[PDB]
Amino acid sequence: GVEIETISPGDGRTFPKKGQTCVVHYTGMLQNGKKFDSSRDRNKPFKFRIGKQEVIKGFEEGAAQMSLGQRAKLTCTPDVAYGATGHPGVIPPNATLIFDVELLNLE
Amino acid sequence: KKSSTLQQLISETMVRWAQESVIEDPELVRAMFVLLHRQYDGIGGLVRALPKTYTINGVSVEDTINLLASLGQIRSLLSVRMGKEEEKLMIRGLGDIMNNKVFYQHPNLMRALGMHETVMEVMVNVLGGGESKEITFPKMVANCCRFLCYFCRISRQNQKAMFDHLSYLLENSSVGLASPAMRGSTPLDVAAASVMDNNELALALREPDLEKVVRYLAGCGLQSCQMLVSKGYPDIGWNPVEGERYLDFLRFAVFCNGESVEENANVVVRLLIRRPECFGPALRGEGGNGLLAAMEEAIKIAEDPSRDGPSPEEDDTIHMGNAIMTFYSALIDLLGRCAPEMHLIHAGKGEAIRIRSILRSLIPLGDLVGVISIAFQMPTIAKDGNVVEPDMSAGFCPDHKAAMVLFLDRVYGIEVQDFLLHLLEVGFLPDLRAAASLDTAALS
Amino acid sequence: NLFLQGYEKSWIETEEHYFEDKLIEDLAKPGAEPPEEDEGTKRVDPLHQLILLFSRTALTEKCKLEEDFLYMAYADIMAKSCHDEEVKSFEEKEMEKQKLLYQQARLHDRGAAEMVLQTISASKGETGPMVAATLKLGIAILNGGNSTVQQKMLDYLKEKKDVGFFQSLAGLMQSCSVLDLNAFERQNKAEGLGMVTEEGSGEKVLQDDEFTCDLFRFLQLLCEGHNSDFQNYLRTQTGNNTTVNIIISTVDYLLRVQESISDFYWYYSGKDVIDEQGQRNFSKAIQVAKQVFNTLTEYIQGPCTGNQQSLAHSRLWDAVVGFLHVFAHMQ
Amino acid sequence: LSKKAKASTVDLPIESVSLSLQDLIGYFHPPDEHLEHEDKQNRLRALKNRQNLFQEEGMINLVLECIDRLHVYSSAAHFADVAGREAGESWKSILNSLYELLAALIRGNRKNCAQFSGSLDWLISRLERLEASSGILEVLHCVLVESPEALNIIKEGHIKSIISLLDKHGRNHKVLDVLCSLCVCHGVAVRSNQHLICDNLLPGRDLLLQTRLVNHVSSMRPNIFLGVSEGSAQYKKWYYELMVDHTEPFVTAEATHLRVGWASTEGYSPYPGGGEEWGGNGVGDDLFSYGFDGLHLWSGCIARTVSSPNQHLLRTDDVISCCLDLSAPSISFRINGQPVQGMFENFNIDGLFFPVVSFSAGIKVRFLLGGRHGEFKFLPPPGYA
Amino acid sequence: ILELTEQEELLKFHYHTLRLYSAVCALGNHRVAHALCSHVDEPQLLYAIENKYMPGLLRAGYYDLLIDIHLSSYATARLMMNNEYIVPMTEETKSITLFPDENKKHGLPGIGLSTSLRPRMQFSSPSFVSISNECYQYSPEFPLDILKSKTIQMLTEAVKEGSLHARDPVGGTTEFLFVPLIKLFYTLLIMGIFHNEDLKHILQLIEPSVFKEAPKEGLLQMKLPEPVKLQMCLLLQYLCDCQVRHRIEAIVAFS
Repeated sequence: GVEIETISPGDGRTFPKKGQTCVVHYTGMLQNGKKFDSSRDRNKPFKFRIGKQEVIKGFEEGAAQMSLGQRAKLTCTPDVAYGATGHPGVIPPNATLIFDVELLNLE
Repeated sequence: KKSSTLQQLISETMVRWAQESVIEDPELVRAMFVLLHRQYDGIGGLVRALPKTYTINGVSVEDTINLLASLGQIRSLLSVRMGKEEEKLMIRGLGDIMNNKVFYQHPNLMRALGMHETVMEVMVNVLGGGESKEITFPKMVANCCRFLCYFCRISRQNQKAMFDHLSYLLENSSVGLASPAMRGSTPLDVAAASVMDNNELALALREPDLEKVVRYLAGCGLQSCQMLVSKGYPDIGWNPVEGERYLDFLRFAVFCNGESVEENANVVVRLLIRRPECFGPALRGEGGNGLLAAMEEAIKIAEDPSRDGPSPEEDDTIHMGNAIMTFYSALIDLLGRCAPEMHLIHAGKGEAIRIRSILRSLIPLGDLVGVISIAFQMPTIAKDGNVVEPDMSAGFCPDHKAAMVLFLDRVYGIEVQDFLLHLLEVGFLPDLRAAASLDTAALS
Repeated sequence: NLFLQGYEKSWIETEEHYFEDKLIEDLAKPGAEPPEEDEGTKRVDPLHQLILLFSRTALTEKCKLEEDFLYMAYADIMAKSCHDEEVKSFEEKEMEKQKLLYQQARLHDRGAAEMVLQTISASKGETGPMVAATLKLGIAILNGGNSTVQQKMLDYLKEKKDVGFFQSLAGLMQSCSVLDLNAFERQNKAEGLGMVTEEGSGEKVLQDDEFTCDLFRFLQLLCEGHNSDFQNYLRTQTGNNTTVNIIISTVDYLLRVQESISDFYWYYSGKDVIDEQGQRNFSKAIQVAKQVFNTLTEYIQGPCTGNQQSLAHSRLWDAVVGFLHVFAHMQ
Repeated sequence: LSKKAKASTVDLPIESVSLSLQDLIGYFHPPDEHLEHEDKQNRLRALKNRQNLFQEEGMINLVLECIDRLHVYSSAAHFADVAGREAGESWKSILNSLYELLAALIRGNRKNCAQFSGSLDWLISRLERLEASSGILEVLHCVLVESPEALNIIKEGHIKSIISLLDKHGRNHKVLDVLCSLCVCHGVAVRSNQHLICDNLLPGRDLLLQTRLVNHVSSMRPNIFLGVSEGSAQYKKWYYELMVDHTEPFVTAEATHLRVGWASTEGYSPYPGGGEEWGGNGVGDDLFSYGFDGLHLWSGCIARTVSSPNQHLLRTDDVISCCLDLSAPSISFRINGQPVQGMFENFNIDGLFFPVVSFSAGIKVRFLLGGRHGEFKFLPPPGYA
Repeated sequence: ILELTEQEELLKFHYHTLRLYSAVCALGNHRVAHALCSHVDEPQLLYAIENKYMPGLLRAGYYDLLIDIHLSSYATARLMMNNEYIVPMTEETKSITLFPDENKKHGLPGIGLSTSLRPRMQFSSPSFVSISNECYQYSPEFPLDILKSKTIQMLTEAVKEGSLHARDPVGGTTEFLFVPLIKLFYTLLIMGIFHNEDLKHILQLIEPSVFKEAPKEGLLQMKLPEPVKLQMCLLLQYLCDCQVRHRIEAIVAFS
């Protein structure tokens, strides 16, 4: 249960697969509008692999649906991202997460 | 005009600031003057740094780095408050330190990095937090005591470094003596390991240190254990489990490397004879039945389940009989080790002859012979073909007679041919016959 | 590693250099006072500021005298600055006395005697490195019988209404050690067994002989020059609510030292030859007894009838009759 | 009074209590700061001895009993009704003085703050009450600073109560100071307290002030002032175009701002209304401006997504055409000649209107106003001038 | 936030909020530091460090928060591991000498080949989309080269601006201008980020004549307040410690 809204189109032909690392700049904000994470702020592109359950499920599904060079907005329901426990001190319980993600490169 | 050196520049600027302004900050004044003193006493930096300088081969760089990281974690956990997660963290960190090989290979580095007093301070914090409410975090103390005992066993100089904390360890010797499965991991065990098999430290050991242990033993003989009666154990008058642990330390203090330290033996015998309640109710002498009578009485308690267990392993089912028996064996062993050597009696030393006469007054020969005469029950093959194994943690054990024999040969001595064959016939030949009947492989 | 330790002990520790007088003079120099226009009272010099810091730290109420490395270092520097050292002529002797007086002025003009009293009072009768350093500094500033320093110390005590100074003195004097024949026998048995010596000095017998000598040298220099008023104050503190008789404490310690020496001689009575370690112990105990006797003599000299009566009614006679037997058989 | 004795029969020494409380506070007042060090030390010693004697005589429990007997009454009017006027009048003053006296008797004494540890729990139970919050906070602060033992007793139920105190009574820095003292005492950090404070205060983002780096936003407008009124000679339909020559999606940590549309002025004043002169506010961040970003329609600082062929944020070589009809209030856009499926209608038409573009940094856009000042790559809709 | 210069209540409340942020992550609470990285961001810290119209109290609070969240743990470990010199027996250790050349002129403190073992620098990425929780160990990651260059440039500006004795110090007072900056410089120096040319430049700033490579008044002579003098004393103490360690390594090399 992740909705993808294309802020900017990508090449549209290349999609993430098995075992291929995704390099993305993402900006995550709560549904009220408050920002909690930004890899662009850290100036380090985030790297992760599909299918290893290292990232949250909403982010993983959104990146899988994404295409190379595409910029899109990801809306993650509480169940698909952090559940009801929440992230201690960062994400309140039962919070919807909105991400602005750009698929920079695939390695 | 130009200082041209850091020392000259600092020496000029400190005095310049001090004479320029009346410094209102005591911390600023202290920092200025300590910096000036460091500039002037240049050799003092080397004098302080050389003791803390250690050199290692290139092969040990990686494991030295690992041990340094572990020590950094342990040291940094001091600045935080004692808790569940911190206990887990220092347990893991002290395990790593033991597992590292440089802990064995370079004891001098271990002592120079000052790990022993760090563990000492951690134990002090844990044992001081809530002294009234018994002990909190009983695993912090066990791990710390095990680590310090191992540090003692690593090197002889480590024992000398540990011996300076004897007073506080003896003050806190009553932490975990009663609870079994903690054996070898109490502060009393750390003290015993510090004074273990070191004639220098045994001789340097003072008299008040022995007096403290003597008072603890007297209190333990007068009163009963509180936690045992709280857990449901029958309330006898005295405390064998506590008494035995204290007796072991006295044994280690008086006896070292096969030869009996006369100075530490005379003081101990005088103190335990000034306070005779240390000898147990049987040997107390205001109507006690006697050593042998208490021996068979503890046999009786050992067979009876009600008197042995609490009746609402050896720690949950502390066998009161075996505890009494081990206490008496430890007392007998301590007295026999405190007995003087044969060469002093040949020389005719009045004090040695006196101590031997007092010891023979404490222990009659007949009681020794009777306790030696008491025999064992041996395992037998059951009808299915399994040898039933009587648990010796709840029964009379050969180590109990070992102390009897040691006292017999060191105090009374076997000087008479008739006495030799009499004692042999009554007690030793049956034991040899039993061992011979245990010769079959399955039974062996 | 062995070479590093040996190099330290043999060269770095033995290296010696004399900077104390230069450092103290440079700190005492009032720098550019006209350039710093205070438009008021004279500005405190850096040495005076250091002394004020230490005095305030001493006067701060604490249950124990916490060890201070800065104090143990700078007090030693000041103490060596006071002394800074073939019959010298009269001119040489007077020139040295004047220079000693000037060097002692460079300190007690800035308020060092009050600090020395305060640290001893805050020590609460616990022997330690701070007490040893304070006693050494007091000896340095009072050496030769400094009347000005004696007057400053007595005035400070009488003004301050303090019993803690005398209580701490009594505690330290009680804590002073004597010959321990049991420790000597244990140490000798170690070498007889053949164990490697731990400390070459073997100072377990007569644990602190430099500290005791410094303490009684301080108690003697306090009355040096027949300071009758200060002797009377030491015997009975008039203004103070509770008084302590250091005069009787001194003879009690003298009796203890006499008993220790008598026992040690008795242990060497049968033996034909005195061992080198025993000769060392006798030398140390003789120095201690010599200093105690000199302190008593300085208490007594000048017709101080009160001290003469107190010692007459005390147990001085037992100590004297014991030393007489020791001298008669020893010689 | 509680057992309902006659008010005249009741002997309540109201004035003497207040004056003796003032005297006791003066007696336990800490030494002032001018003083020479030795005199200040003597005064501190005297205060220590006074506190020790008072606690050894058990003067803390008596004060606690008085505080409880005063707290049984809810308000100064309820006490004024049960007791006399004047007891009601001085009830608040006596309670505050008693709390101040307790703080004075506990302050700076490690033992007093240690035997107050048992009663600490009862003290924090009345923290929410308005007539005792400040005194209770002062007493709790003194106890937490001095005694490392009370911190063990302090639990989650007390930390959450202290946080609810900040939530209810407002932004007060003394609550924050107490929370800081709960973390580290005498150089020792309590991990449990740190974790509880963090996980119970930070995630809400509703009490502590929130911070962010915001790009500066400026606005460009032409001279034209477009207004409509009855019996006035102004054409009600207008059209203009904006084309983006170049823009950078991320010139910094945050996204580039680029909004185009119309804005209105309050009244006939030429000064734009409803928006701050400077900051990160652009077109559509108030009810006086109407903006378009390529994906959303902006008005009143609230954005709604609008569908269009090949939806994209405004980028290089994008042409935006804006239409304003003052006859029937309606603002419509067309991106690259394709109409966006939304419009702003039924807005206020009292003031004057004008085109406006809002941007932050790294843009390159050009106004196409038609005629000599520009030309229209896409033909204006019929009627629109 | 620059409007808080005239809003006192908000200024005090935010300063105490910053102090609470420091306290919750004090003494190496790495998980709390990661949590606080979400609330106070790296660009916000990097802007508050440089902005000259920063209020003094908030400026000091932000410097302290940056030090606590990103640098305090490693600084503390590397500091209390200071008085122990564990030097390996390597060839680069043998190469060490007391003096750079025949001339018995002391080299500048800090420069040289120091082979003594010191703790290892490690940092974790402060992300919140990853489910991996092992990253809570180790303090969060921060650019120690951007921070280094910014600290050097800001100190260089402050040295020349303070000597003119203007009436508008950054933060409103000389203490507010200097104490946080010198504290951050001291933390960076203790952690050892500065190397070679950075050390040369920053020692020239401290004192040009003494640290000459072969009127402009340094901080030691710019007539500093008492806290700034205390920080200068700390820096000089660290320099003396570096000289002592170099001496120890040279002795081991001879050994």
